[PDB]
Amino acid sequence: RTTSNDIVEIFTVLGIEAVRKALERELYHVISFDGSYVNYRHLALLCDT
Amino acid sequence: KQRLKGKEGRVRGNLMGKRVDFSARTVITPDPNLSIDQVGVPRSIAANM
Amino acid sequence: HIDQLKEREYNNYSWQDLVASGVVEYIDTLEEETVMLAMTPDDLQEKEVAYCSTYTHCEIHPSMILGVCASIIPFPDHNQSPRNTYQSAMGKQAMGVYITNFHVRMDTLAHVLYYPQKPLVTTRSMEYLRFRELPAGINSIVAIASYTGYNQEDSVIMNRSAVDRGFFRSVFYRSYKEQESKKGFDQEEVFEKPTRETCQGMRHAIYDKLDDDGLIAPGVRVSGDDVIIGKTVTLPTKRDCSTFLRTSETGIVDQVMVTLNQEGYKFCKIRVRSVRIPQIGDKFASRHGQKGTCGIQYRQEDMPFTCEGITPDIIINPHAIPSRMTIGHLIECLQGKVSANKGEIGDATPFNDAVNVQKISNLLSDYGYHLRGNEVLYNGFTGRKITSQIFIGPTYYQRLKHMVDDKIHSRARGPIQILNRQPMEGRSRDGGLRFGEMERDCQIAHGAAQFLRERLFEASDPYQ
Amino acid sequence: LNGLTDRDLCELNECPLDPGGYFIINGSEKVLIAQEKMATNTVYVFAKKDSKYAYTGEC
Amino acid sequence: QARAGVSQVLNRLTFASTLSHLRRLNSPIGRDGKLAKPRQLHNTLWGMVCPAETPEGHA
Amino acid sequence: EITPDLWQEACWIVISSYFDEKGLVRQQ
Amino acid sequence: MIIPVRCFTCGKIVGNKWEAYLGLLQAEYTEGDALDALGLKRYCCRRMLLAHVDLIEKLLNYAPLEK
Amino acid sequence: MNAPPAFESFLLFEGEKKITINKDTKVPNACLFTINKEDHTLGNIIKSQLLKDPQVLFAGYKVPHPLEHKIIIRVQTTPDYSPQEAFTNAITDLISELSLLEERFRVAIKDKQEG
Amino acid sequence: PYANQPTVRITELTDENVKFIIENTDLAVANSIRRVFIAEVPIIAIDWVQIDANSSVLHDEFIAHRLGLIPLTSDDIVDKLQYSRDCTCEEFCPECSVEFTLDVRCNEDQTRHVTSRDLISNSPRVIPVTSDDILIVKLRKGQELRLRAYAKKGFGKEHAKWNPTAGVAFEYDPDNALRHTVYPKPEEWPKSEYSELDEDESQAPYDPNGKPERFYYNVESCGSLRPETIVLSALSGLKKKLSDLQTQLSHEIQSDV
Amino acid sequence: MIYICGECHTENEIKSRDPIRCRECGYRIMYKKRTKRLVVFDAR
Amino acid sequence: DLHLQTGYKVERHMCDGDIVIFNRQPTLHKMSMMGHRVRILPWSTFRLNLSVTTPYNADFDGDEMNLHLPQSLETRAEIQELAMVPRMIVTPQSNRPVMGIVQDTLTAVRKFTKRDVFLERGEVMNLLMFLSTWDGKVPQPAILKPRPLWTGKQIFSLIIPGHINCIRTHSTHPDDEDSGPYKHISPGDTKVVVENGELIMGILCKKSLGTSAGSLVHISYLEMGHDITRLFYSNIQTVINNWLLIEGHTIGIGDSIADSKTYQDIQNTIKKAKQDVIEVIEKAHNNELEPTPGNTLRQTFENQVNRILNDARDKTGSSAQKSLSEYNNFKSMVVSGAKGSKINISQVIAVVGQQNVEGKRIPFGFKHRTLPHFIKDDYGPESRGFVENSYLAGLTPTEFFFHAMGGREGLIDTAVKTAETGYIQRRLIKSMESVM
RNA sequence: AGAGGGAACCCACU
Ligand SMILES: [Mg+2]
Ligand SMILES: [Mg+2]
Ligand SMILES: [Mg+2]
Repeated sequence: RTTSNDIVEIFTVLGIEAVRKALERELYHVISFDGSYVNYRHLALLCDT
Repeated sequence: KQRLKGKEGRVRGNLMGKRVDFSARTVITPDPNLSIDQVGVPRSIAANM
Repeated sequence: HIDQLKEREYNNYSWQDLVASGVVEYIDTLEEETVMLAMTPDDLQEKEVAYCSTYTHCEIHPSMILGVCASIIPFPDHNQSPRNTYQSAMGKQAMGVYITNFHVRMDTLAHVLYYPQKPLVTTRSMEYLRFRELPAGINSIVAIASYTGYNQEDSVIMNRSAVDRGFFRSVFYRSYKEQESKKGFDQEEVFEKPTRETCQGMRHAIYDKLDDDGLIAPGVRVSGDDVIIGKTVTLPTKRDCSTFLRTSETGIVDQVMVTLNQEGYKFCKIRVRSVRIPQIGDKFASRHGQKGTCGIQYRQEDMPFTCEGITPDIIINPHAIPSRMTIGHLIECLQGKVSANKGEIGDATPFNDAVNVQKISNLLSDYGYHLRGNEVLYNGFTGRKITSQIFIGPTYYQRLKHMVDDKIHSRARGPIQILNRQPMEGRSRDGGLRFGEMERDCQIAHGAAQFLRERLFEASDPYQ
Repeated sequence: LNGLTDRDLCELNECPLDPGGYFIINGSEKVLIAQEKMATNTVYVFAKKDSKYAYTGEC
Repeated sequence: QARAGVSQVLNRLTFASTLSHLRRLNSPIGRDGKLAKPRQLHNTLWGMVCPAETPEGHA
Repeated sequence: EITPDLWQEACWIVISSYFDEKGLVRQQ
Repeated sequence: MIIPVRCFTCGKIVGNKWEAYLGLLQAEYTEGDALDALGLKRYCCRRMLLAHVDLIEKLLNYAPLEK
Repeated sequence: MNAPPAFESFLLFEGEKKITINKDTKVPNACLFTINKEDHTLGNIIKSQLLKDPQVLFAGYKVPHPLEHKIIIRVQTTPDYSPQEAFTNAITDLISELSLLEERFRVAIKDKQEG
Repeated sequence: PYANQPTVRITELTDENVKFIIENTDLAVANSIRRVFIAEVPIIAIDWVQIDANSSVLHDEFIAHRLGLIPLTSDDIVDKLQYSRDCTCEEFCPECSVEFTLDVRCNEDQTRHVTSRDLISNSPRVIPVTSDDILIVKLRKGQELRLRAYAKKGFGKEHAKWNPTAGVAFEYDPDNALRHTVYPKPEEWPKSEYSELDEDESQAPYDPNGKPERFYYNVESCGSLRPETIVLSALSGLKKKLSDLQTQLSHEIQSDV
Repeated sequence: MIYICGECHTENEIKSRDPIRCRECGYRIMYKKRTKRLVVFDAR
Repeated sequence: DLHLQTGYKVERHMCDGDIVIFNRQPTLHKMSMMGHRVRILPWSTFRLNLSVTTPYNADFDGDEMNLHLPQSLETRAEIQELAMVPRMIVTPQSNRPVMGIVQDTLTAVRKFTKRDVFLERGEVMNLLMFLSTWDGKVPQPAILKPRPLWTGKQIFSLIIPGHINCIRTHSTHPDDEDSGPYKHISPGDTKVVVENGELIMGILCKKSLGTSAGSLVHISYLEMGHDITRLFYSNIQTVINNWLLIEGHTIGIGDSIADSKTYQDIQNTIKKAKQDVIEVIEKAHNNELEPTPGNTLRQTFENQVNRILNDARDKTGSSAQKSLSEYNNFKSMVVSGAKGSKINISQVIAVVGQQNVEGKRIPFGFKHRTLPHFIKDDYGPESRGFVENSYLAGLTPTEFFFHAMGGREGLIDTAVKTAETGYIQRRLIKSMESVM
């Protein structure tokens, strides 16, 4: 369960799928901190691109 | 190079976006007697277009 | 010192004599860090629990921290500071008699109001800003109510019968300058009436209103694309370089002046006047950051009325007040009602402590009105009483320079640029609106491929 | 227009309430706006973020 | 290389506009540089500069 | 020789004298 | 510039009241007492005379262009 | 530039009919009267006079837009009674009321003046 | 299914206002009467100004506006006059217009007040309410103002200069018995002039079956018409409108049937 | 035609395409006269 | 040259029923350009319904919008079938409606839907004429005797289209009603239940007619379609706006004022807070202050004083909100959700509160003092920017200056963030423009 | 019988 918020180190330590999941988590956190909600499909599409 | 490089160059300012015909612009005012898909248009603009 | 300054005239005792007596001192910012300052000579220097007993200087009045445009706000400490900033911005756009010398000055753009009024609720700083000599705005009976939904968001419902009586009517002045010149040895420009057979390029406009010297006389009605100055340049038989009016002007020639420039050439300036009756879409503002356009105009028979037959000139929506927190607007309304009933001019200096909402309410209750300023209004259309009681009172509003007749624009086809063969830019050049990158992106998200093709290829220039 | 009375200003077709303080250049009224600048002849000490100098004093 | 906007056409729309234009200050910090510290209302502006009168936008 | 009760009159008389002498474009 | 002919609110004639209002103020009436003596009871009609600024006196100071 | 002339609020130009009657197909015994170049002054008084007829089931008026000048009046009556007859009776009734009020006001003026 | 029989009592009758009460009628009829008072009573006002000379400090359309707002005596010939759109006189005729003439030139040193008394008409029946004087413009020495003016017939729907009245006071149910308005604190409100309750109690008890009647009026004239004849003209105009509507409705019934 | 002099306020006959100078005025600014044709104004 | 034959093209003027594209800059999302139908009106302004001003992010304080006229049957059909306003009621960004009931209509809907509102016969007919989808049958009144009286819930049930079933809650709904008794027999009528297209109970507000997921508008769209939802919007606005002429709405001094008991309670709370801050200052100066876990002396001191001041502001705001009557227009505006909030009510009536610059209390711009009027090393609430006066009582000039300093930060942030956000949006779009 | 330019800078609107 130990994780960071640095994208590049998560990438170079764990891999491309893990950094995709981490990027999705960080984007969801920075969006939903304001109490706003966005659909999952847009975040998934951005992270996949 | 300056004719192509930045904003309002040939690419960004004349190809991706450009000034168009058959357009109009004026101040908006409320009208609660109109449906949500209806827009009030002044007679001079409707005569010009 | 106070009595000698009271007898200021016929005694030549003045501010210089006050400073030289050693009672008033100039302090800059650096020296201000080493002084102890007080709001009030006695309210901060009496005997109480000790805060500071080593005061070195005292403020004259704390309301001198405001500038020129912020000194016309009544009760500015009862408002939100962004709204004070917005009013300080919009006070420079308020229309009125800008100078007493306006009949001689041939300024390029000018706006003068028919009936300016000094505010009923004023600040003591206005006397030194000469606001009572050159006012910009009219006191209006303002009722804050939700009447027909045409004042929603920031909009304003106006009284048509008031407007027909001269309410917020104004004149727009524009000046055109034209200078004949000998630019070339064989190129001469002359002021003359153009004739069709002797002029190479003559537009479809009429030249009958001109005189023989090529200048239109004062007192002649002019309209769109008319000719006001006839200037022709010879062709090495003559090319016409006459100037025309702005589109949809529809004015009257006010003054025509002829003179010689520095080079010794003939110089002509023509001023054209146009009246501006307030319309739907004209922008109006309070002294508290409450701006908005005119949503609709109702006649006097349709506007709500009180028991005495008073109908408001202007109805504003109550939704503007709670989020913006401009309570100074309501206090100005209440003080204006008290001042108009009493017969005096209300005082709205910022930090007074001698005026309170309770005191103003107690003063209003003596004149036979409800102490909080509410009144029982009747429906204009049906005559039935309105269940809620409407807050109504006189409030100073201003007319701003932004009118809808200076902003309405439309184009089907017209002039194109020389280089890229796209439509021109601007209202005055009969230009087209821009379909920018964000609009292209929005149409991409729409999926309207042929609409996006027409806007970017067919509505604009096609080529083969 | 220096030192003239209101009657003299009106006879010269000038507004008595006009404050003055501007220039007439080619017939257009031009005003000079004051520009703020750092004061001279005084020692200031600052500190920059990524500069190689820990503390700098300038005059 | 020269500064711009030092001299401006005097605004004659109304008397308050004329007075405020005649009593205007300017900071030569560029509008493209985007920092909150020069634009903030400092404590030292008590009684020297109006705390309310400022343009809206990039300036 | 002190003005404890009436101060508004004295203050605005002083301010009126200042604006009568100096003006509003005095710095320019 | 000049006093309006009618009140903006109710249309009552106030154009003829201005000279008498100035005369009463010269005769040292209170402004409220002068407004009641002129017959103005609605505060709209009262503010029409109370807030008026007569600029035509300043405008007549300049010499006319014509003879 | 788009300001309509002020006489179009009350003047019929060529081509418009003052009143047009259309039946209502949703419910029986209902008609819609469309009155041109009129407003709340006639609409409210006609509606209030129509609400006094016990054989009138529905009566109301509306203005579709304040910028335009027309009224829609929808009248629904009981069977054996027609909305056109109800409208005619209401107008005659209001004319009689106004005539009575006019003559009584004239009598009151003559009583107050020199009496 | 028939009309009420309204009764009217008059309490005050001066040269400037009428105070009268109408009982046993509808709120809609009362509101129709009070809004015909404002916008459906024809008077005579200046609607055509042609200026030959204007050297004053006020411009031509400013002067024309101030002239059009001047009230005129229209007591008896307003019915004899015809609308310009409904009479055979092209441009203006004495049956479709009244001609005014103004000619003032300031030769004297102190300023001359151009008033409504300087307006001169051909017909003796129309006076600009001078049996003080409405100020039009002030003239310096050397200034001149000459013009012609024509007066038409119209009502307050077209323009507010044809409004024959000042503010019209209308009131029903002075003591809130029908509860058409709800006071959150009834003790805080001043009582009306027509209130019939004691000073102790704020409102009348609620009346469940009551309907509005006994409508109170105060019609103030601006001087164009007598306030006694404003009401008579209003009633005649409303009756004429209803009769015209009846004629058109009957013709439509016979046309479609 | 005839123009009005600057501070003389005097009519002077001026020929076209000639320098603008006032008769017994030292002043270089002259104004045009009011038109003789009639203009109709509407009080609304 | 006026002869016309088949195959010719006539460039006629734009008439009623034409389809146009209506756009407002900046164009942040795809509902900023929607298709409208043209209605020709007098005067020189564009007219639009108050519902569609929310996706356009527009207000009528001088805004301008652009009209685009499609020139072919191809693109006219495309705008008609893709970009019409009813087809963009529900956004794909957050699967919720983007247009809702706002302003006067919302504020009057809550009053119309209150339980004690009773309508009589003529008012019922007048309201029923403004229903486009009315079937011409007058419903049975809720009360038949002594006199026929209708209820606003009956008329709004007539407004509701189809057989929509929905359950929402009012904003003033107590949290203990559902747990305890009276769960389905509501005392305050704060539980909205719509069954079979009829409004059984509840008071409508933002939470049922707004732009939130699961709203009445959302369920109406998802169950009936865009045409019926458009008719629903128009009927709501027309009927409620015409009833607002009878009802009335306002704001005034009496809404912003309170009673003397509440005023003395607020003053006592402010006095107690200032005394507590003085005691904390004394503890700090006498070296009796024990730092909180994980902070220095300055941090724990600022945290303690900020906690005291925030608790004081919250307590005064709660007292002020309790002091409001049921006729208070501020409370009506807040409860409807149209405009305003409880902190706005608190700042109007009781205490404006502490002013902050860069998320921090007012800094010493002079040498160890905020202003020359204060004495050196003063950490009290008055010196560092706490405003103890409401807007009604008036901000005292030091409080005015500190409030201006506070508002300048918000103006600066609003001026600054736009360019960075626009650059980010452009980069994202140019990265993912062709993904399909 | 479709005239008829451009660059720079400043101010202002949402
Ligand atoms: Mg919005
Ligand atoms: Mg907005
Ligand atoms: Mg806006």
